[PDB]
Amino acid sequence: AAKTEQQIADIVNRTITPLMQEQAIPGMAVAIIYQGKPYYFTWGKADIANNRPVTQQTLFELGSVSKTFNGVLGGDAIARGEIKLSDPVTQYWPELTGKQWQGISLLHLATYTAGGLPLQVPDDVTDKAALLRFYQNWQPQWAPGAKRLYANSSIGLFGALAVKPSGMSYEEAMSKRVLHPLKLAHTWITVPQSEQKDYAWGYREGKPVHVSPGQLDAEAYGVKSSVIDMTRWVQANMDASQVQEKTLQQGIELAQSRYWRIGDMYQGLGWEMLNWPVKADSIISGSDSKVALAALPAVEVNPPAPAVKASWVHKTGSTGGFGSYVAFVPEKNLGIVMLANKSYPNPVRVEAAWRILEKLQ
Ligand SMILES: *C(=O)[C@@H](NC(=O)/C(=N\OC(C)(C)C(=O)O)c1csc(N)n1)[C@H](C)NS(=O)(=O)O
Repeated sequence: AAKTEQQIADIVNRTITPLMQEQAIPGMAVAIIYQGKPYYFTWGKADIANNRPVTQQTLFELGSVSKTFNGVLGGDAIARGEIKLSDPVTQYWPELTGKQWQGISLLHLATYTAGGLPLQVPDDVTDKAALLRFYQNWQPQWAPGAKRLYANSSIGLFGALAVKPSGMSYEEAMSKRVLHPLKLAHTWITVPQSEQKDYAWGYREGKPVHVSPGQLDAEAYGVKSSVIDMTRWVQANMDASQVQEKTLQQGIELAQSRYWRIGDMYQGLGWEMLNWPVKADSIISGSDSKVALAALPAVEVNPPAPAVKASWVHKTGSTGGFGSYVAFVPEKNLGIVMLANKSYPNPVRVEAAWRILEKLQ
């Protein structure tokens, strides 16, 4: 039976109540899409100290959910015939000399299968003069297409390279090409002076903290957004037909296309999918630092496989003071946006995201 807001309210309240409680979270913003209808919930505060609560306009740092944007942005550019996954990395950054790079294409970067590019850029690399040196001296652990090693410095470099052709900086392309078309008027990279009053404080050992500047920050973990906006983003990704821009639409279709298989999990652009129906255990345990962050053997699906409605699309993200999670089942038109201003364990988030959902399918 078609759940009623109050039965929906029951599940969500039932689940999140105790989470915040035991994970010691200050404020939370969660959204459920139940039969493609948005239902919003918000608990606690955005600012402990200045006693301001979690609003449906409150801005949360998305950490690595930022990557979904990067991947769709790259997909739009692909559709426009501006870039090609197969394109040599050199093509976009000729200055970047050194034979370690010759067989490394845009797919490698996008999908973290270049040869073990690190999870983060040595923050002693705080300028672009230094980002090239870094990449100039990098030493691959494995030949391309061998292992899969989640990394900011990988996809981060894709984002930055993928907008080269267009002549816009990343922030500008992002805005113009994805954010404006979708009407994400509350989704920022550089939060205006005007919006600072809606920008939550992330908590870390009781300290209020905002994500610091960082080479490739924007492209891998620097997008700020609100649960209203996150829900529209999920809605658009969960079904692209609604998208009027031809290129942005295809782009979304591209980022949810399957490029590699890493045992039961498939890799798109930013987005990671699983065949549905899915084993709670697979995704609750595959989300663990120990699997998620490990170098694993990947099976090249090339030509890529096409976005199928019976998949479990999703993406996790963290930042000092922030924990974020997004999941959606295209086929069932269900989704969930969980935004918290305190970083907590991944599989916690993911198991919570499952309890609810499970209850609504
Ligand atoms: C994305 O959320 C991403 N996070 C990072 O790369 C950073 N921190 O996360 C861990 C816990 C791994 C870290 O200490 O580095 C990060 C970037 S800016 C900031 N304040 N933290 C990770 C690696 N992927 S996720 O989707 O599994 O969280």
